[PDB]
Order: sequence, then C-alpha cells, then structure tokens
Amino acid sequence: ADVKLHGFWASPFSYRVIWALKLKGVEFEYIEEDLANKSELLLKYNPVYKQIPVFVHGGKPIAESLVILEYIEETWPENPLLPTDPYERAMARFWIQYGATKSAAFGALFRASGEELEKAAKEVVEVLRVLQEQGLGDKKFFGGDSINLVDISYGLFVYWLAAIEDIVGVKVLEPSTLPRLHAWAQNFIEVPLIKENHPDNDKLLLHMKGVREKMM
Amino acid sequence: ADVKLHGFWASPFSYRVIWALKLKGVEFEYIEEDLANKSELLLKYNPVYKQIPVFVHGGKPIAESLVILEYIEETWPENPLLPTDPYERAMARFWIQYGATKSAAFGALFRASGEELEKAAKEVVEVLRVLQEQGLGDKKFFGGDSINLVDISYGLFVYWLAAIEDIVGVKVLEPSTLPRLHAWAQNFIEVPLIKENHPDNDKLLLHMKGVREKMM
Ligand SMILES: N[C@@H](CCC(=O)N[C@@H](CSO)C(=O)NCC(=O)O)C(=O)O
Ligand SMILES: N[C@@H](CCC(=O)N[C@@H](CSO)C(=O)NCC(=O)O)C(=O)O
Repeated sequence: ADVKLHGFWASPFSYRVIWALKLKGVEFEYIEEDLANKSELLLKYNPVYKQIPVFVHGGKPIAESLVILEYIEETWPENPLLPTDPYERAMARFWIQYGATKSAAFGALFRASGEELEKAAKEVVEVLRVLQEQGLGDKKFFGGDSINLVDISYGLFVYWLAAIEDIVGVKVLEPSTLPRLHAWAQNFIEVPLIKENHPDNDKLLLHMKGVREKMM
Repeated sequence: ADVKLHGFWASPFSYRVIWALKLKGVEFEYIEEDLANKSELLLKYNPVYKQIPVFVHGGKPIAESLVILEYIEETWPENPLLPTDPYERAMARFWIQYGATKSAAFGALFRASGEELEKAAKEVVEVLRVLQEQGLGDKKFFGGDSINLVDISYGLFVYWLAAIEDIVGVKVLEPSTLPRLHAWAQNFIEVPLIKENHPDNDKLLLHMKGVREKMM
C-alpha cells in the first residue's frame, strides 16, 4: 500500500486518520509505534513534534491529525467530508478549531485532584453547552445527515467523556442537561465506521487509569 | 462595501485580514471596536469568543483570523495565497498551525519577571530556530518569492519580537544566530503592502508598555 499511517493503538488522533481513510476507501498500511522507542521513520518524518499520527503518501510525510485530514479531503475528494460552499467550510473549520482549543479542558478534568474537580467539570459542561447550542443545533451530526470532518474531530470529546465517567466518576454529558449533544454522542458511537474502528474499551480504560495514577 | 471587518487598531489578528483583503484587492468597510464597550454587532456575530477580528460577507460573519484567511482565499481565488498542490498546502497549514501553537511562548516572554526571563527567551529562540530550519529554509518568504498566508500568519512573530526588544530589552532574533530568519523579518517589513498597513509604531509600543506594566 502506497499510503502509510504511523499510529498508536490508544490514540484518538491516529483514529481520526483511520476513520477518514476508511470512509474514502483508501487502502493503507498501519504501523504501530512504541512511544518509548520511536521508529527511525517516525523521527525522520516528524522531527518537529516527534508524535503520531504520521501519514505518508508517495513517500512524503504529513504530521498533525487536522492537517492530515484536510490533505485526505483534498487528495480523495469523492465522499466529501467538508462542504463545498466557502462559508459552510469556514463554519466547519471554526468548529474544528474550537474543539482543538477547548480539548485542554478535558485533560484538566482527567487529572484534577479532589479539590477543583467540581470547577474543572463546570468548565467542561460550559464547553459542551456552547458546542451543542451553536455548533450542533438540531442536526443529527455536525456534518448534517452523515458524519463529516467536524464529527471526526469530536471523536476526541467522546473518548474523553467515556474515560472521565468510567475513571474519574463524574458525568459531564448528562441526557437531561444536554439532550441534543448526548443524542449526538450515542449516534456517533453507533455509526458502523466508528463501531468497527476504536480501541478495545476494557484495554483502553485500563491503560488510561494507569496514566491518571501517575499524576498524583 | 459588502465586506466588513471589525478590528482593533493594535491587533495583529485584524491586521492579518487587512493584508489578505488588500492583497486580493477586495474593498471593505473597517469598524474599530472599543474592547471595553463591544458593539452589538460584535457580540451578535461572535458570541463564542467575543473577539475581533470579525469578518462579514453578505451579512454573514466569520470569526478567527486563520479561518477568515482561508475563507478569503477560497472566495477570491485570484492572486493565490496558498499553493494549489495538496501536499504543499498541507505544509503551509502545518506551519500556520505551528505558529498558532507556539505563539504562547511570546506572551510568556513578554510578561516574564526578571527571574525565568532567560528561560522564556531560550524557549522562544528554539521556536524560531525550528521555524527557520524546517519552515523557511533558503526561501525569501514562507510563500517562496512572494508572501503567502504563512508569511501573513507570522506577522504576529514580527510584532512580538519588535515589542519584546523595545520593551523587555531582550533580542531573541539576532542576525548572527538566525541569519535567514532575521533576513526574512526585514524583507517582510519592507514589503509595500506591510509597510503601508501596520499600527503606528510609537503608539503601539506605548500601548504595549502599559499592558506589560499591568502584569507585575
Ligand atoms: N496535535 C497532534 C497530537 C498528537 C499526539 O498527542 N500524539 C501523541 C500520542 S496520542 O495520545 C504522541 O505521539 N506523543 C508522543 C510521545 O508520547 O512522546 C495531532 O492531533 O496529531
Ligand atoms: N484566535 C483569535 C485571537 C483574536 C484576539 O486575541 N483578539 C483580541 C484583541 S487582539 O490582541 C480581542 O478581541 N480580545 C477581546 C477582549 O480583549 O475582550 C484570532 O486569531 O482571531
């Protein structure tokens, strides 16, 4: 396979690329990186950040999941994951950037000690409320009737929410508080592409529990 | 004028939009916002962040300078500010995102107290070295022989460097340490479009000095 993807089994960032490639029907070779012993190709291809994912097409590398997603959308334009209208595309990019900026609040809640856990959860709920009210609205998905790059970027929120609930013991996405966003999260998880491509849940929660245990 | 731009006289973010519009030859109405008494249109158009710039086209608003820049490039494709090849476009977006991520180091250096000022300056120099070596290379501009959206995004670095040097008293862009990036910064400042469109330097340094004086 011409296309290569360097990833990590538990990474939402490399899963974003797997979803986009599988949606487009692009064959690819997947390379699992040991983050404690990074491959020579990983360090050569991504000297700036030394992170996965690293997507390679025709021997040329691309780092940063959002940048890779836009390259895939431009290179394989069939089965579009962005709208064609520039204004609608700007709204999609606006919400993808909002997700990237606000993703730090989820890590803060995940590592928050007993005190200030209530405050960290409060800030996450507000982020989700704005996302629901101004981003999603009454649509089934951020992409309308089917998922698009906005829904793919928000898989990271679902990953964080499910882990925070099962490990931290706090639920920041309550059906009675955010009915539309909660319905979205359930619908997203049930999309066959998503159902078929995600880290083993038991293995993922165990891994994340050990990561949280480090920060005391 | 159909196109409207809500900005702030001392903002590099609204200057990014002015540069792109003037390069494209798009007429626009400029609205100066008082950040202490935001207009009804500013709060209506940008409820998520309540910030300038806010670009309006056909009565429809767009917030976030990088998102607005891509909308302008797609809407007025003549005089291109991004390459057409998807791989080259991905490298442009990669370096624009690197600039956004690393811009926080400049604010850190600007507000750094006497102790840890040396450390903040060290981290900025490393950011600039990677930008020079891996981003700019031997090109005159990030856009090659003429400025593109990458150069426009890096006007923010020039704004910070000039202010840090004249206010903090530390020079993080030395010609003998970063010759290519220093030559780039001088060439960028001398582009007639840039020379003709920037905050009054005396007025800007005075304003920024007062902003730094607040954080003690
Ligand atoms: N902005 C990037 C983030 C990638 C990332 O965090 N990758 C992590 C593992 S995923 O939890 C990574 O590769 N870290 C390297 C390390 O742990 O040393 C993107 O969106 O592609
Ligand atoms: N991510 C945005 C940043 C805009 C911004 O910081 N704007 C500031 C003033 S510029 O120094 C702003 O509008 N702040 C509002 C306030 O001070 O309340 C962009 O790139 O458009």
